[PDB]
Amino acid sequence: SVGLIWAQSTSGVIGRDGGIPWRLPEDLAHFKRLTMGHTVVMGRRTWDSLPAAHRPLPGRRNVVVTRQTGLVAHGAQVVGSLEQALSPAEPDAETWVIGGAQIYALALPLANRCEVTEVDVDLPPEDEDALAPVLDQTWAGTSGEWLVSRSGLRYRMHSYRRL
Ligand SMILES: NC(=O)c1ccc[n+]([C@@H]2O[C@H](COP(=O)([O-])OP(=O)(O)OC[C@H]3O[C@@H](n4cnc5c(N)ncnc54)[C@H](OP(=O)(O)O)[C@@H]3O)[C@@H](O)[C@H]2O)c1
Ligand SMILES: CCc1nc(N)nc(N)c1OCCCOc1ccccc1CCC(=O)O
Repeated sequence: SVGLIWAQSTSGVIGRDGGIPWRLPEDLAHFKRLTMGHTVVMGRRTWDSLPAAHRPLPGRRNVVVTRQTGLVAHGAQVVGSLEQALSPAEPDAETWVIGGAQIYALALPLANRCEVTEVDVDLPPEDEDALAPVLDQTWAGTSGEWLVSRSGLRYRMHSYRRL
C-alpha cells in the first residue's frame, strides 16, 4: 500500500515560508498515529522543513528524494527518484508519501490511498505557496465530522481510496 497523507487549508495551501502556516495539534497526532512504524517518503524541501526534534521523524524509516546525488541526510535514506523510494530493498507493508507539493504530484498516480486533513483557516494563496494535489474522479472518499481543535481551528479528516 502506497498512501499519501497531507493537511491542507480549505483553499488548498499546504506550505508557506518553508513551513506549515497553522498550528493543529490534532493533525500532528493523527499523522504520528498513521505513520509510526512505517516508511515515510518525502521531498528534500520537506526534509529541510522538519523541526529539529523531528529530523529524522522518530520511529519511522525516513526516505528523502533529491537530485543531489551526494547529499548527506543523517537519519534518513537518500534516493534519487520517487520510483526508487517506492522500490525499497526491504519492503514495508505501508509506505506513506508525506510531501511536499512536488512529490505529491509525482506520487498521486502511484498511490491507492490518501489521508487528508482539511483545516478551516483562511489563507488566500500567496505566490510561493505549496499547494495540495487535487483528487479527480478516479478517487472516492469518506469524511469525518467537523471537529474543533483545543487550539481553536475547525478541522476534519477525509479518507480516500482509488476506485
Ligand atoms: N501540510 C502538509 O501536509 C505538508 C506536508 C509536507 C510538506 N509541507 C510543506 O510543503 C513545503 C515543501 O514542499 P515543496 O513542494 O516545496 O517541496 P518537496 O516536494 O518537499 O521537495 C522538492 C524537492 O524534491 C526533489 N525532487 C523533486 N522532484 C524530484 C525528482 N523527479 N527526482 C528527484 N528529486 C526530486 C528535489 O530536491 P533537490 O532540490 O534536493 O534536488 C526538489 O527540490 C514546505 O512548506 C513544507 O512545510 C506541508
Ligand atoms: C504534521 C504535519 C502533516 N500532517 C499531515 N496530516 N500530513 C503530513 N504529511 C504532514 O507533514 C509531515 C511533515 C512535516 O511534519 C511536521 C511538521 C511540523 C511539526 C511536526 C511534524 C511531524 C513530526 C512527527 O511526526 O514526529
